[PDB]
Amino acid sequence: MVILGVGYFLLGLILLYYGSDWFVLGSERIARHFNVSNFVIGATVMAIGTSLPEILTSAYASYMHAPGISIGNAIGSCICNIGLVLGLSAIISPIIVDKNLQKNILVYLLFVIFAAVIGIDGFSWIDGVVLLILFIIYLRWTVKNGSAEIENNPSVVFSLVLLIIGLIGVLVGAELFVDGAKKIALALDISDKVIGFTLVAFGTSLPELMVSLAAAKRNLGGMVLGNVIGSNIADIGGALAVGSLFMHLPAENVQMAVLVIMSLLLYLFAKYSKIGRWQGILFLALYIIAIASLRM
Ligand SMILES: CCCCCCCCCCCCCCC
Ligand SMILES: [Cl-]
Ligand SMILES: [Cl-]
Ligand code: NA
Ligand code: NA
Ligand code: NA
Ligand SMILES: [Sr+2]
Repeated sequence: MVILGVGYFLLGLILLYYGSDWFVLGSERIARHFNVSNFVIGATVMAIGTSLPEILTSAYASYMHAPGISIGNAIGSCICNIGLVLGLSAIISPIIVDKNLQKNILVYLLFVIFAAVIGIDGFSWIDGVVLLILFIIYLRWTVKNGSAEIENNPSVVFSLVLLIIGLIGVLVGAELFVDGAKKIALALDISDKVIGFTLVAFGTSLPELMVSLAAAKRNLGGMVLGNVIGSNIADIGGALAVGSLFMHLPAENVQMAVLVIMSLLLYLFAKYSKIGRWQGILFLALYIIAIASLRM
């Protein structure tokens, strides 16, 4: 079963690599079909589609009476998306944010701060209902300001096929990757549960990572930023929220503070500067410091 672990691992990588490119390409075409910006398609369809692991993991964990894992998943993924995911992408393809998208990032920051404040004492099921609703409002507000009201085609059909098959590719690939790695570690008897549930946020962050990198290579910085901003909101208003429904989630004040600081930096760079190499390097530096000092 060490061989079936290597098999899953490698093929999971292959599915993640090509699958992410198809998802990116299919999303880019869809955005042009619905006359919406790449940021919008990244903030909605791509963000939610790639946060399906987080939502399912947080829901399942809290249902299995592990609310620590549930919120850990969620917040940990947000920190990962800014520090690691956006950090790598910014360096690859620097982003100059237009004033319109700056408003969106400011709203994001407000949402994050609000989540941190109401979460000081933990997250009740009521907290989850509120966040989930703001999640919904955010999506509709984002789509409205990023769409243009104007107008069964083989260009449209091929676009949806690319996106859906691509999405299946990154979700399955990320699962095979995690499966394969864990069954390699079990056959080698180097299995570690504490390390395992430390990487829970990363395994679920695999789709965001590969998808953003794919978009970064094609200079789709708006799509990248949309995917990051939307995934975080999807992780909080979706994964965290659903987790709180099954069970009260314990306070993660240190992690929330880290996320707030990163989110604040993200807004400030977007408004007064750019999200380029040195902003990207800083994000990675902070992320590395984070995974070196935060409790496992
Ligand atoms: C396409 C040209 C890319 C040049 C990339 C330079 C990247 C420097 C990354 C430094 C990361 C530091 C992380 C903390 C040690
Ligand atoms: Cl727990
Ligand atoms: Cl773009
Ligand atoms: Na996501
Ligand atoms: Na994810
Ligand atoms: Na994640
Ligand atoms: Sr609370």
